[PDB]
This record gives sequence, C-alpha cells and structure tokens, in this order.
Amino acid sequence: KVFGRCELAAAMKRHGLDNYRGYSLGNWVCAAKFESNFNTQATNRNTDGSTDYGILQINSRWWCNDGRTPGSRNLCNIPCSALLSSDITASVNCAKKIVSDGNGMNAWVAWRNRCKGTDVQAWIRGCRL
Ligand SMILES: [Cl-]
Ligand code: NA
Repeated sequence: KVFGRCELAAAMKRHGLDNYRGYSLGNWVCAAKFESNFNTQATNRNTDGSTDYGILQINSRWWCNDGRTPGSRNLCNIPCSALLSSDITASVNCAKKIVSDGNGMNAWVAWRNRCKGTDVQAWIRGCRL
C-alpha cells in the first residue's frame, strides 16, 4: 500500500507515535517519506548483505529475520516480511524499540540527513488529526 501523507499521519498517531520518546508526529511522517516514499512494500539491499524493509526501512541485520542475513539478530522477533503489510502495526511496534535503543531517530539515516533540524510540522499541515 502507498499511503497518503495525512492518511499515514493519522495511522501513526493512532498507534502511539505522536511524541513517542519526544519525537513529534511530523518527524515520523518525514522519515517515512524519505525512507520509503510512503510505500509499505519498499525493500532495499545493503552492501553488507542485509536488507531494509517497509515504510520505515527497518534493517534485517538487527531487527527482523529474513532468513538470508547471516549472524543477524531478530530483536523485534518478527519475520521481515511482516513489515511489508498494509497494516503498519508491526512496523510501528518495531520502530518504538529502535528509537528507544540509545541514538533515537538518528538510527534512520534519511531522518538525520533530510528531516532533523527542519520544519517537520509541515508534514502534518492540513491534516485532520
Ligand atoms: Cl532522543
Ligand atoms: Na536478523
């Protein structure tokens, strides 16, 4: 599923991400835009052989099991394919574990390079939330 901007903002809000660990909703919408272009089916392979999955491009080296990332952890305890669903629940629950891990949203490279320090409230402007 390819989400609309306000559709995704409302789904993330319902799942508890608005101000989760201090990060306003706009941060999460901005990250999803630049990680996956709001497409739950996005996948991208990394040089180390790991793969990034779903709307928030969660990585198989640490967070999910895809059966082909040797010596990986599965810290969200899920198959990576569960992160590609049109229901974002699994992605959100895993993201909450990631952002609690110590370096906050800097774990998402696109967030650090394209959202951090910008006017992220713009990503929820106009939405009925
Ligand atoms: Cl933080
Ligand atoms: Na893994």
